[PDB]
Amino acid sequence: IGTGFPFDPHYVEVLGERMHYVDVGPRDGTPVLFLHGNPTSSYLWRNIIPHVAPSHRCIAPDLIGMGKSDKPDLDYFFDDHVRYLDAFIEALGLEEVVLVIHDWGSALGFHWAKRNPERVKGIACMEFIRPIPTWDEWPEFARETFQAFRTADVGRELIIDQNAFIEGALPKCVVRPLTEVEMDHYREPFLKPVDREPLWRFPNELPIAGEPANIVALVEAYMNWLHQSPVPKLLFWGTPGVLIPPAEAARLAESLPNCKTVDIGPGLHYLQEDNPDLIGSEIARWLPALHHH
Ligand SMILES: [Cl-]
Repeated sequence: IGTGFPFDPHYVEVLGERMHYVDVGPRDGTPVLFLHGNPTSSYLWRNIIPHVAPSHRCIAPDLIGMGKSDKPDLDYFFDDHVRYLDAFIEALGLEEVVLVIHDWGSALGFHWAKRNPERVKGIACMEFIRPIPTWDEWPEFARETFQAFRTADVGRELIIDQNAFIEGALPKCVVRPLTEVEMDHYREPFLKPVDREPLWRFPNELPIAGEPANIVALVEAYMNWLHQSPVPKLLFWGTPGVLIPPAEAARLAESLPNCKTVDIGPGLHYLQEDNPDLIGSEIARWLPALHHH
């Protein structure tokens, strides 16, 4: 599994701030927009993009405050990310897209799709955010960790002062061991502790046990949309998974229209780090039949 990031930097000025993005592939078709989550960046897609780029443009932004993007001193609520990504997409003049989404990138992507359904030709998703209505529906192994993350004292100590999301949660949610070169790519945006604000606000935004109410309602709305949308869907899942365990992936295969599921084998949350070649090759194989209108 490759550790390098052989992608030239692109930047666009959005809402006073620069966002970095990968942009490769032909420009005369429907682009594939790759959206990472917490605490990652476009680096997460580095071994998936090469499968798709031969046939399609690949656009992979770094969310504001993350990756190589600028670091405004925001609260980094979900709504901040929505504003920046909405503006990013318009700045690039994107019309129709295919989405490839993960974690908070999936909340952003599904929220954008709900609001722009005529512009989404397909959604490839994995380990995505839906409401977690009670703490018992959160995976046991990660429950006391995320309960501690979601506090103003201990959560800030762990995530901001001690970098626990990068040094702890990220590698704990990859089955194979991450190498130190890979870890240094993930560490680089966050070398200075104060810059870790988005890494703390994100778990505090997760729709768990009814809280925060605004996000629970938003996420319920895009999931209602998704369950009734004919849009083609491609859902990758692993065992045991984290947000989408095997039995829930199977339920989604049945409850989501025009949904193809792909078993990637062992996986927790960052499935792209356990089996990027199957994810990339299956996305590439799925794109052509989405073209026709
Ligand atoms: Cl999170």
